[PDB]
Amino acid sequence: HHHVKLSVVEQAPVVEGLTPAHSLQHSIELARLADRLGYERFWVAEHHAEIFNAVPAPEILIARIAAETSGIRVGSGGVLLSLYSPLKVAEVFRTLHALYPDRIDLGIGRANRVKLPVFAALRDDSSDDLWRRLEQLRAYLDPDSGLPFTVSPRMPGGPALWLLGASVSSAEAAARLGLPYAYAHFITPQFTREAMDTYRAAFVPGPDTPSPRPILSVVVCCAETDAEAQRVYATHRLFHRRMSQGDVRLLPPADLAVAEMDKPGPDPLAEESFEWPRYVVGSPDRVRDQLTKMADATGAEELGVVSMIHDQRDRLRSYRLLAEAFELTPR
Amino acid sequence: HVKLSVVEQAPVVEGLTPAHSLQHSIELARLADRLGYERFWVAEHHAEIFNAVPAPEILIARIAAETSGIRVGSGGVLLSLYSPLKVAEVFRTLHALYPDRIDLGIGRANRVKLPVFAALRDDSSDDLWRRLEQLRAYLDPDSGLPFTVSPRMPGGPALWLLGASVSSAEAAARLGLPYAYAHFITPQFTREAMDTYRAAFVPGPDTPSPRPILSVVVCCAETDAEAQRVYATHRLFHRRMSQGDVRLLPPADLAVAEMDKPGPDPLAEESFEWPRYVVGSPDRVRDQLTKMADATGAEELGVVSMIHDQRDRLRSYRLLAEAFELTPR
Ligand code: NA
Ligand code: NA
Ligand code: NA
Ligand code: NA
Ligand code: NA
Ligand code: NA
Ligand code: NA
Ligand code: NA
Ligand code: NA
Ligand code: NA
Ligand code: NA
Ligand code: NA
Ligand code: NA
Repeated sequence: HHHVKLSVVEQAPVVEGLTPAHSLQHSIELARLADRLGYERFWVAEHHAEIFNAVPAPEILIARIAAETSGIRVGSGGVLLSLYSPLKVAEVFRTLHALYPDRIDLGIGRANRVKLPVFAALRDDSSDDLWRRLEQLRAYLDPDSGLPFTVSPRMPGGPALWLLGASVSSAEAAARLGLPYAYAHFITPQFTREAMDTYRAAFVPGPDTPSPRPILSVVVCCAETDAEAQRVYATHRLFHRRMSQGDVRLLPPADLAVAEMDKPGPDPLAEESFEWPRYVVGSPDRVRDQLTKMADATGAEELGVVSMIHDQRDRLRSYRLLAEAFELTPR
Repeated sequence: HVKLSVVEQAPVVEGLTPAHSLQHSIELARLADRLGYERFWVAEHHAEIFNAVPAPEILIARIAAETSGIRVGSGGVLLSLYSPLKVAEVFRTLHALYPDRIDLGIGRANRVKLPVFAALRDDSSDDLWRRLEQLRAYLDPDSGLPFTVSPRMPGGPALWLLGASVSSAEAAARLGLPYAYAHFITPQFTREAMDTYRAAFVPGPDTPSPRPILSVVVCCAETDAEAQRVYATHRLFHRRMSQGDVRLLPPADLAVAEMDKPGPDPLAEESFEWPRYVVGSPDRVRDQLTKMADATGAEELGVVSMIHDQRDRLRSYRLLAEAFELTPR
């Protein structure tokens, strides 16, 4: 059957015992695996001033990862366009497109979760402002738009524009603008169904996009058995306990996390409830079944698979097992 | 001998496309790495059909993966256009991928066209130096900022100031920065600028002594006659620009024919102590460049080229490495 396709969204977490440089190397390794296994695209997220995420400049990792891979699309998931000149962004992604013809995604995301002093420093001198910037970007990417100057480097075609959101409002905007849309279920699981319904219902065809193109971004923690999956997931659980207490540290090791979560204390992930779990955990069959329900309900063509896994060996396993569960054709 | 480096603006040449230019950059960087060039810098040029790279950071990210010994960096990022924090993050990310191999050369945006500049800015000579001090502070994780500059790793990219004025040389001296002077841009002040940099130098972080580079255009071929043929491209490019004729770099043989006809020859109509562009056989170019390096105290020559044909271009850089006795890697 036409299973849902799988893609990777990489925020490059920094894990206890390692450094941001390890995170970057691990991103490359994951991208090469994802390329070989038949994932559709590999996106790199933008995070600023967080010790636990290694990539504030996705465009730099994109430039590298596209050179290390052949078939997978590579791009941003997403560039925080509110922080930048739309012309600068257009130039950067045109340069990527000129290096990696027709392989580059320009996913654009909201800067609403950037800390205020950091935001102010990145700006160096709003809801609707982003959508305006997004129109400006689309215009800079159209070489016939009648601007008084050229957007270098000019080549036929261009990067594929995507809007990333975690709100019903973003889904309305993506619909209005006729953009492909990726919804972060793992960020706002209370509105996933409504957002994806709204995107599809309100969709107005845009330039290269005659029909809705929905992706669902999900955190998945998959291992051979439910018990092993729960062990790998403990890292994430403890990261949430710790963050709820203002304890900001690198992703903790699984075995340590298992021990901690067996003790009394906050468990924000256990204490909340949505239609679908915020983070999807289990054996290959269990995660496949859960994710397929979610994809059917939302009309998602692909799942953008995010992970918060301490150990690279566990992480690569998760993605390998998922490819097999979704019957991906290798490259 | 003086050391040699490459400064790459990625010209777009008649018959080809910007994508060719980028590929040809990579090819040159691999050759330069093998031949023993010290660093490979990528320049930033906006809204010019004849230069392919508005975002040097993207080509740097690729070229550093394609090479192993040569330093790789910007020559230069137009810092007046950007948040110094964003620039710091971008180059910290490069440093995290390519530890201790990255140069962050910073250049002036005074030659960016005004509507383009306005669009890049999205909303003074001294503003740049202020940004430069902000950038240096963001690159110092002990500077007492209320937040961290990701990704944190030991050390950082090497800051360079690129200039084409005596005032830039004064600023570099004042700030204790390594300095690269664009002789090919402002040949009237090369001697004074390089003298001033050295005389006024105040030691800075990690820079106890002046570290001068001279950036030069070179067009080298096996014989003076072949060099002149390759150089005709550049000559014609200048004739055309003086007439408002903006096109890709022309082919050498066509250019030779055109320059034999009456018409503007801006390069012939000017005169400096040293030629704006250095042209000739290996021996001729070596001798000329060595005089210039001796006079300016340059440790290294940043070699720029405006050559139409990639095989002519690679040849120029191969001949130069041999003439300067570079040790291959
Ligand atoms: Na990673
Ligand atoms: Na960060
Ligand atoms: Na960015
Ligand atoms: Na944004
Ligand atoms: Na593309
Ligand atoms: Na991830
Ligand atoms: Na992970
Ligand atoms: Na080139
Ligand atoms: Na340009
Ligand atoms: Na730049
Ligand atoms: Na500047
Ligand atoms: Na050059
Ligand atoms: Na050239």
